[PDB]
Amino acid sequence: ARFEEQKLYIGGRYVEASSGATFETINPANGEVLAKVQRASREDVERAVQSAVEGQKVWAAMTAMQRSRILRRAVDILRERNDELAALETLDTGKPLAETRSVDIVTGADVLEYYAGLVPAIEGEQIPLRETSFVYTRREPLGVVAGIGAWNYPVQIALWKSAPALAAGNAMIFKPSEVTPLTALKLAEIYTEAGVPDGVFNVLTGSGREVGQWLTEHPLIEKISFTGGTSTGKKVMASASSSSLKEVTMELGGKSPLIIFPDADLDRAADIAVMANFFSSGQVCTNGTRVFIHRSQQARFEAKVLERVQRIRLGDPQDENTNFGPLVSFPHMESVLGYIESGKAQKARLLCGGERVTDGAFGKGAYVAPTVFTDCRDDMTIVREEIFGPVMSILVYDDEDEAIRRANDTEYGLAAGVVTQDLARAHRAIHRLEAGICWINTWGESPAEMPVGGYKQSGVGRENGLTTLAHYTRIKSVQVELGDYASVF
Amino acid sequence: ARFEEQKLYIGGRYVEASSGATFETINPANGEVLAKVQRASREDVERAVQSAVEGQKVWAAMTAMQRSRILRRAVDILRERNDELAALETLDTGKPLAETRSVDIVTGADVLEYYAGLVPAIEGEQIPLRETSFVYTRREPLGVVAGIGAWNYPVQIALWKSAPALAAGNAMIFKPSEVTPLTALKLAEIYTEAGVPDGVFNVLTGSGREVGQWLTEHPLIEKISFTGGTSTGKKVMASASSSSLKEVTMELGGKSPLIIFPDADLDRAADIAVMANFFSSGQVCTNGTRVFIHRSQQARFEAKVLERVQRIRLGDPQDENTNFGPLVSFPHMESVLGYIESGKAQKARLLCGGERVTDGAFGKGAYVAPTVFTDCRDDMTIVREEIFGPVMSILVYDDEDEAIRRANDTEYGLAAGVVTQDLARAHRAIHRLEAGICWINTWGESPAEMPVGGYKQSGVGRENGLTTLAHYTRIKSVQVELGDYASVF
Amino acid sequence: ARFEEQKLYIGGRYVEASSGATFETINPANGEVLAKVQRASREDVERAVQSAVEGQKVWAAMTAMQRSRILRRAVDILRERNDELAALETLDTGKPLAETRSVDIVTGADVLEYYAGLVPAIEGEQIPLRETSFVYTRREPLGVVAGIGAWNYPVQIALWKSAPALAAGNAMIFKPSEVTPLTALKLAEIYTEAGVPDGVFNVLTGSGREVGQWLTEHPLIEKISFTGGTSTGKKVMASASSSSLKEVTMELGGKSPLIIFPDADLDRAADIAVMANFFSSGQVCTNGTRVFIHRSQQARFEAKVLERVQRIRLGDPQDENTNFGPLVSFPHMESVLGYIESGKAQKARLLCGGERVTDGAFGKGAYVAPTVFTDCRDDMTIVREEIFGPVMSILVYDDEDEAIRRANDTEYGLAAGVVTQDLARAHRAIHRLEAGICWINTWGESPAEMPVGGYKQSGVGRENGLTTLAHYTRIKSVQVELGDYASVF
Amino acid sequence: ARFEEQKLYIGGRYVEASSGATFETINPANGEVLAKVQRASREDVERAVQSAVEGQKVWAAMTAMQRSRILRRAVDILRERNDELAALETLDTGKPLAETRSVDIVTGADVLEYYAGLVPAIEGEQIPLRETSFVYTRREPLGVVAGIGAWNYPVQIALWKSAPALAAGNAMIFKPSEVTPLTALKLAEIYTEAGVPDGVFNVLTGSGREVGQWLTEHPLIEKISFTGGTSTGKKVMASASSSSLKEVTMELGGKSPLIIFPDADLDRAADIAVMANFFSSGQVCTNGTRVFIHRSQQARFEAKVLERVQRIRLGDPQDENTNFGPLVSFPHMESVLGYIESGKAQKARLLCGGERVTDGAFGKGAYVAPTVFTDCRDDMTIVREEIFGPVMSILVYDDEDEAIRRANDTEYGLAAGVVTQDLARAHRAIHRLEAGICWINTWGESPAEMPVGGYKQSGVGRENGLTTLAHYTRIKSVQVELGDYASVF
Ligand SMILES: [Rb+]
Ligand SMILES: [Rb+]
Ligand SMILES: [Rb+]
Ligand SMILES: [Rb+]
Ligand SMILES: [Rb+]
Ligand SMILES: [Rb+]
Ligand SMILES: [Rb+]
Ligand SMILES: [Rb+]
Repeated sequence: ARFEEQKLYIGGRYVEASSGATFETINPANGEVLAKVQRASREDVERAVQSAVEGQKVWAAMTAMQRSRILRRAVDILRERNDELAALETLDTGKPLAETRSVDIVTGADVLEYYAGLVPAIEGEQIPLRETSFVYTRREPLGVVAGIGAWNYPVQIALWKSAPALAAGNAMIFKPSEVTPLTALKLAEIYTEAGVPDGVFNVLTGSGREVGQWLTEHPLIEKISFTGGTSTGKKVMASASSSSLKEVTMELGGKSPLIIFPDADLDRAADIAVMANFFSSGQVCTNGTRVFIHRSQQARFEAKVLERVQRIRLGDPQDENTNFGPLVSFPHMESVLGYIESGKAQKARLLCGGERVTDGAFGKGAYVAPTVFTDCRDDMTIVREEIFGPVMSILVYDDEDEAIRRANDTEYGLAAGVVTQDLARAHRAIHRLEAGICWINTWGESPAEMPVGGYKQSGVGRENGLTTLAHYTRIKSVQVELGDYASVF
Repeated sequence: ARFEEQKLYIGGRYVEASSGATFETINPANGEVLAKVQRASREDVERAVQSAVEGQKVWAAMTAMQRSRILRRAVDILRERNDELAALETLDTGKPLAETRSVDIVTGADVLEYYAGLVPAIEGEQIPLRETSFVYTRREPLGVVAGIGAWNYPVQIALWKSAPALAAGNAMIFKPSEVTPLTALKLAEIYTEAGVPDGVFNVLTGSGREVGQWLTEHPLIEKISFTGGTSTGKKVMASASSSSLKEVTMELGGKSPLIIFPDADLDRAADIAVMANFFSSGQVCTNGTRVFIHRSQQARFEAKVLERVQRIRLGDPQDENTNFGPLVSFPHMESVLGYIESGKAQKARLLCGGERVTDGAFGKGAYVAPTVFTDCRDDMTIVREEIFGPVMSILVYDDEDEAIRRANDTEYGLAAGVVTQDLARAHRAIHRLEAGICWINTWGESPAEMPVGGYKQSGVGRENGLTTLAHYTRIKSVQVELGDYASVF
Repeated sequence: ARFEEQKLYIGGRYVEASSGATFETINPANGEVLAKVQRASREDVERAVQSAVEGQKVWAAMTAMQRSRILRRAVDILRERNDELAALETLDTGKPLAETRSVDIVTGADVLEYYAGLVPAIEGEQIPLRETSFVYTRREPLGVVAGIGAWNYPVQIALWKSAPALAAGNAMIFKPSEVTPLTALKLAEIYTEAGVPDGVFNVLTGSGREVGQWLTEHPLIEKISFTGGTSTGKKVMASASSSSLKEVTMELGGKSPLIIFPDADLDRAADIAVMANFFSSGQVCTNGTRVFIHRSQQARFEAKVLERVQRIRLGDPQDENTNFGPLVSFPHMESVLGYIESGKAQKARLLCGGERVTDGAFGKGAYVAPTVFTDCRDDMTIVREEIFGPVMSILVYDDEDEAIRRANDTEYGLAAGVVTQDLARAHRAIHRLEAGICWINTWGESPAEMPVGGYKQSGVGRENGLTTLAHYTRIKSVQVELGDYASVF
Repeated sequence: ARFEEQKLYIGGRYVEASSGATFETINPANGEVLAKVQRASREDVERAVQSAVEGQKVWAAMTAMQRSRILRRAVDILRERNDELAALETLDTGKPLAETRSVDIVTGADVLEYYAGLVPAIEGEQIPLRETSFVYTRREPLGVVAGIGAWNYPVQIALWKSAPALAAGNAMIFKPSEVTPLTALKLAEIYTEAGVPDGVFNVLTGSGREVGQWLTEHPLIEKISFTGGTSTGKKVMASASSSSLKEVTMELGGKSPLIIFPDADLDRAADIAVMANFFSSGQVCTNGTRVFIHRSQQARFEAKVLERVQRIRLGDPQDENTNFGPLVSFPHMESVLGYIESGKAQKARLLCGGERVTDGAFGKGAYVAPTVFTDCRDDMTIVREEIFGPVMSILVYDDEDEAIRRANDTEYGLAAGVVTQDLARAHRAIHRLEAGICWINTWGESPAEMPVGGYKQSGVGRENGLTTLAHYTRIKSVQVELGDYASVF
């Protein structure tokens, strides 16, 4: 009811989907129907693919610096529209407006800006072989890539995916999460408004098992970039391979550990833990959900942790004093509660939370209290499985080598962090943790220069950093022979 | 048979597989049984994995310069044993002895030598963020990788895969093709003799559908490197994704084009055409099986090709005077012969060859004469599909933009080549070809410095060159915060 | 004087110089006094050096993306004032308004734009040594750099020198040529309006023997970048080295060769030659002043050269129809005419020009007719020495290996060019030429990505390209030891 | 003397110097004349340069892997003859035999081993411009470069200079120190024996004042690498530049600071201090001659240092237990004795040594006892200036930022080191120290992977690391124009 019927975006104009069916998107703070959104058919994906192939031809035909200037124009618009877009992100995801105004559009435009200035620097190699022959390589675009986004950081994930694709000369077909489609459509307007060729950034909406699947199966799409669940990511990746042998980037979940060593400043460690567990209402791909505290500091540490949680300002995501909103949708809230119920059932001593917040207007919303369990064993479900909700698990260890072994005893490897004041230990311990994103005495910072990605089953490939731009290009090796040819026939 | 029963290689020695199964490997030139080879069981795969996990711990713990010395010592051994192994490769694949003595072991040891000197150079980045924080990356080994090799260049493929894998600090479990398992076991002997830690290169032999599959499903293996056909490569990758989300390198087949431009010296163009079609008896993934001649030179070019083909010395691969051996096996010959029937049947003009050679002692072997088809259209099966046998398809074009457009009208993209004398055309045309390996006035050369891999459905990832060594490491980003930690809680 | 009396630029403002002396800058088109320019004192050098140290500390303190934005605003400002700044560049140099509106500020700002997006890309190395120790490198700013500019491309040289200097986090003290000081002062205004901290770009004006000398001898300045004559550059470098061991970059002169091979299209060969000899009225270091034509084509080539010269529109640099201005000054004119007189004296067959244009209103200016000599020997003065004027020398060669040999036979190595239609010849020939900037079938184009500098006595170090930005930082190696320290004492 | 007349090594042979003069080299341990050494005349430098011109052409004409193998065999020869050369190094330098078998030849072949394996990794860039034009760079040898070595590490310095020089494809003319010429001549044999082309590594011996000067002035030499004192390095750099505008690498002196922070293990801080002052009898450019100890720890630290100094087993370098030899010559000894006598005069509280050892057989040698001064102010001569001897200066500081400010306050900047167990302190402190080699909780280890060189007046350029290999090539930029040429005339 709140917004006009959202249509598909193909070729710089809005288009009509050829399906006749729609789905709704819902405000989690109250339950509003935000908009009826059209779902794409197999015919609409085929249209976006054809629109992207021809649009990419124009984008790639430009100079490195033209694309650089156009993308930089898109940065300028994103900054001028920060407040407008940040509010729209809060309507759809339920994230505090204090967070979306400073983080989502801010750091999403940050990465677009970083690559925008690196486009002219994309280069190939040159190797001499002998007086008569040398090889040189080219870095050409892949062509049409497609990105599938998650719902916790809709606008940023779109930028973190599309920024390097466009910097490298590709067109991207973006499918926003079925939960949060509004914001990605506004980014398509902005890319077109900045001068990006028609077709280079199309947006397809609809159910994940259908339109997302069809994008991954398509014979002309050259790469799939996916953010989401590890379990879903496997089904996605196997499909992208078996269909046409596409290159893939996977940013999946993780049960990331945070080790607090004895010489750590406990006040800093408690600030770290709560930031790593309860920011965005605990709905971050890289949250440090397994906090390893040394037995000797266990009691003092929970004292500091409960003190922070109790002053967490939960409330309406539209209110500026709110730093803790609802969960993304009523279905997801229920599973987070199921895990919370599972932690109680296996006798993991609750400390706070464990309730759905219902008093006053919070019954109209999908509110879950900041929840911390303690005295957890390694075999409990809340220690083994990714909850993707505001649930901190405090584990107790005895030796340094035990905490590193346990941090590693997970099928996940997205993030890890140590907190310590010793030079030797900080570096020695971070080297032993099997994770791609490692923090020392901090948590949650991802600058655009720093490649971020998962070990093991938390991901394949990387995002951000220099390395990521390279993986949106293909190496072509050209050997130039200047001398005579030796045939054995 | 000709050799003792080849056992499994795990932990620095030969071991007995516990499976109870064996298989024969056959010389295609005469039909003699070369050896009985043991097949790995699921327990043996587990044993090799446990050996690699442990052996990799030792290897990564050495200093980069010690590993470099160890790999270089193996190079000296490979040069010491060139003629021995080349002979072994000729019994196992049937390739002429003039080829295996100069190509298979030489260029395999060429690549190992290259990476042997690059180990001390593997480095990570360091990025300043602010006076109070910096990030640095580590290039950690993936751990235990697995390689699955093809049968056309057994020892060469094993070397191109194990060299960067071992140079990066990994342990690799190698599965040679069930067709040609002998040479890879000698490679395990050589690495151990040079000082490689026990377990860093184990070799399991056996079926692709069982032991090869069990490897790609294994949870403790971190990457799969595969060489073979595209239809098989899709299933292999889908298995590695769906199982544990492994990293992959795919070296698949292709129907690579060779465009001969009107200004080409047709004598060089004809030597290039045959070298790209009949070396290794047409069993090279990167063979340029679609030859583009301009109509004005078609007649004279066919003359030049036909004159050269008639000289080809088909005969016993044990004779050093033979330059054209049998195919790898009789089943494969039936398939290559099946395609020839399609070219005769689809009204394509057979120019020479086109039959199986049975004259004299050649009936005991899998011999197909070099076959040239001409007046081929794009709708014919022999133009659209990888034959992997000595079959040349000569296509006629009228202008440049047709020939480049047609060369690209394929789902394959492994190699391509132009033959021309004009500076502007050579560079302009080769830029427009959709292939990862481009040759100008030459063919089939892959220097170790030059990354090689396929576009489109011809591959994922690269081999050789600096970039490949990078893709046997994973990036870990460590952000060190030295200043204060902020918190919204 | 046309303009108000020009002061020094130190600390974000114009200040009064403590010398008591001034000098005039003169319009070469008519003889008009453009401005009185202040001469810098020793106290003024000491004053600007203290300001650059204070400014660099502020500048290095910003985040890389802050520096990137500031520089990008200066790029946008420079695009807005292109025609205005181009007008000022034409009064000061006498170069046509058709050139300065197209080349001078355009390609100077191009380099600033290139480097502006690369600041977040400056990174250091990280090398693990063993589990117990690792090394990382930093790319720290050099500190306070100093630039001494030439007068042929006043505003462009300032940008090409200051763009990498500031992008790397350094402060620069720039001394423009005493002949062309006007534009350097406007750029200091532009950097300040764009947000550059006070002191990061100061401007000192005056004679090289005084102010330029004091800058190269000052102990707190860490690097000197000088563009100018080879004879002068040697004294500058010896002075900067002997004084405090500053690192240096030299862009010096050249007698650059242009080899036309027999199979070249002479129409392009003649178009290249005139552009390489008469652009900017012949006053470019990278001019092709030795043109090698094959004996067979000499007659045809001179004809094509004469035909092109005869349509050169010499005239008032303020006329847009003018594409060939006067020389930069009357003293320099006597020099260019002295060389012409020496070549007439040495029996070179003057083909056209060779005298000063004095007809009508051209008498007020230092106009020299485009001069081409032919039938030249290698020992003549016009062939051996750098003229820096509109004088083309046509030498006749007989085969390829001789022309490469003669072209290399010089103490210079700045630029060289071949013109040919053959793939093999172009690359083989350009590989044997001892010059740092090599063009094939073109001339005089310098993209920002391409490192440009001289071999031999034509220069030290490079400008533009990635490599230059690296050489405006100094490497610091930090080894962190995490284990025990062993001592033999 | 003990050995026959040592001659010049030019063009693969020992040759007769055309000078008629000779000079002697003396064992500092006893005073025996080791050899009569010939001085090169001006005519011999021309012979060695012309030999190097021809020798390099053969060397650069080889493939990267051929050159790599030749250098790699030379490493092997050096490894076998390590203990032989270590014996020769002790006669000439007087350095303990416990040092020369472990450090001098080991770490010299270490760097040669590093670069020998990096030759195929030398690559250039390729940058596209438009469909019709691209730029590529080549990294070509400089040609004939020349090295001047210091006398403290004769074999090590010769290797660290020639290893990257040859790996890049250059020929070197090396002039050993007039003090220590012996080992440099045996290195020339070893290169030739490994297969180095004749002339690629020549050795001229003789006066610091004459032959070294004649090399830096020679017009066909393209680079000078000098290791030695800053006073001479300034004259060296000035002369090589003013003559023919050569590039230089300078490894000059330093008064390197060692900051011991309050939270440090004093025992490790003392092990570092003595090693950083007394290895090689204190004659290393990177010696930590300014030790900064905090006021509170001064007493305990002085004790731990003196406890260690008192057990230094000084003695005859031909002994296996001698770990402290004489100084390199009787002239150098008196200079070191001179600095001590002045430090006594400036009222610095001597702690130990302070005298020349003459008791018993040590009177025949140039033995100087390990000397430590304490309670030092910055005014003193022993604190500002390069002693190059076993003289440790202990400065007392009060708070952290002051010690950083004082340690930085020198015209030198080769090395610096902090000893602390705090993450933030260690890294923040090392970031503000202005030296090219920074050590944390260690000292004096210099791997081949880590570029080493000085800030400020301690050097120009780097040695070791990849970057050093890069700076023995010159970049040539090649722009290929495939489209039309646009001429404005
Ligand atoms: Rb929603
Ligand atoms: Rb993975
Ligand atoms: Rb076989
Ligand atoms: Rb692919
Ligand atoms: Rb002027
Ligand atoms: Rb030079
Ligand atoms: Rb000596
Ligand atoms: Rb310096």
